[PDB]
Amino acid sequence: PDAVFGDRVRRFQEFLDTFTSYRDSVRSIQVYNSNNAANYNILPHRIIISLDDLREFDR
Amino acid sequence: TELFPPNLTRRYFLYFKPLSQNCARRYRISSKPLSVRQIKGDFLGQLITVRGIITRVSDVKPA
Repeated sequence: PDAVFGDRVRRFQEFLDTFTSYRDSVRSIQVYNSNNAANYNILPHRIIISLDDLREFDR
Repeated sequence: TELFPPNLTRRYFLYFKPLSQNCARRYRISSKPLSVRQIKGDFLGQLITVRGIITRVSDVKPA
């Protein structure tokens, strides 16, 4: 692939700032689900990407 | 010459039985009486008990 993969990789460095505010969110939702499952004696994998973090600076 | 497949001479079966007593509160779940409603997930290929009301009883046929 180099043409069909290049703007993937250039995005692969681009959108990592578009989850500066979600890279906390995506791990905080599982660390207790990993915790409570080890001490029982639950949420799906939802990563809401807003428009705002992908329209202010990528066209 | 053909040996017996192991299914020929059994004349017996197997069974299983889980637990929901204070041994679950001793130290550690797989036998909470879940309903039918929440069951479609990773609970496919496991051992789960479900309560209910039995309807549509067929007969006994030789398999």
